[PDB]
Amino acid sequence: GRLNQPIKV
Amino acid sequence: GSHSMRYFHTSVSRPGRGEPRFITVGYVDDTLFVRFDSDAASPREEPRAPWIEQEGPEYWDRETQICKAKAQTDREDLRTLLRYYNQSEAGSHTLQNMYGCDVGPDGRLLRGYHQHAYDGKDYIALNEDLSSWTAADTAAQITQRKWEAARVAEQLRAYLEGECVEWLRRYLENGKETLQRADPPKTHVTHHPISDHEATLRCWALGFYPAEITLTWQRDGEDQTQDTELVETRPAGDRTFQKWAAVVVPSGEEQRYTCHVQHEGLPKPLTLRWEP
Amino acid sequence: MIQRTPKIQVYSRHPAENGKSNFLNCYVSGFHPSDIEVDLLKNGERIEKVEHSDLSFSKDWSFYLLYYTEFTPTEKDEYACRVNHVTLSQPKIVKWDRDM
Repeated sequence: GRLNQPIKV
Repeated sequence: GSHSMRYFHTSVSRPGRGEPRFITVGYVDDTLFVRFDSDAASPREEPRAPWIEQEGPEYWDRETQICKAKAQTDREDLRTLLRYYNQSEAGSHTLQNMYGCDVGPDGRLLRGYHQHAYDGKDYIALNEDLSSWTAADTAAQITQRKWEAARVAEQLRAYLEGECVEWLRRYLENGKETLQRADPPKTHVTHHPISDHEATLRCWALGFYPAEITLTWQRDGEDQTQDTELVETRPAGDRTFQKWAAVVVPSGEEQRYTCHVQHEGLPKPLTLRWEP
Repeated sequence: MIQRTPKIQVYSRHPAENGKSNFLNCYVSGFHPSDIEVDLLKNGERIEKVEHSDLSFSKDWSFYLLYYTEFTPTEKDEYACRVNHVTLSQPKIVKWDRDM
């Protein structure tokens, strides 16, 4: 199951 | 033995041809188990292995939501990266990310990963400590500063040591028929005349799972690394892999050459020779 | 912009036996950027309805794809894989050889 943590460069 | 779960993501911009295409796949070891493609008619995350199909509707809804949101952040990221590299809006660019976890036989975290590449080049990677970053260049240092300010690494560490390993443990149990079965290579040597003076000996490994394998040729007991043609391990399409290694052998020297095979499905490494 | 040209292998899922149904595979790997065109050919002509895997990549970030179709090899029929990529000045044709 995936990571649910928005991460923007 | 040891196992991994990894998620791969690629967005590719296409200016003048709509929004960037986003494709993500998930693997346990060398087994594909989920996929999502934004160019599908109705993008959902979809099962690709039998042991994930039993997950209920909430799982598929949540996974699909995560994938849609990541498609959108990747599109914002591709816009940001044009600024960071002073690039025009006219060309196609690529953003890749991989993350996941390796565990040992007892299921504890061995190593976590979370890393990005832009235009095929390393961009920024979470270090093995799961707490600090390696930025490839001064653009990725801008990202590093933002991620340090927001304590991104701490959140990633919590996932990688927690949920990631727990999902992998669940999948290994639900998939124990296949994920916990190594299929050994079926091996043989073929002989292919080139001229009156020499012939190729080709050592084959077929039908094996997982993909990791070592094939080597020796002559009189000496490894022939420089003189061996070793093809990339390749998928057969039935879950298994294939590989071969070939050497050019002078006429009448065939019995001096031995092929050596190592694979986790073999209790002992194999030695083979050409059998005319 | 960096570019990496594809490796190309064309091969069958099982060892070829004339008259016995099989799968013809063209595995392209090691390439960047990801835009690529792959055809499978029978006697020089494009095979219709060939399927392919979803884009994925290796530890070094280079991409790989598998294109595949059912086929029944014979003594005389000739199969090949034709690949176009930005690194190639013309499409690259790799013939199927049942011994590779």
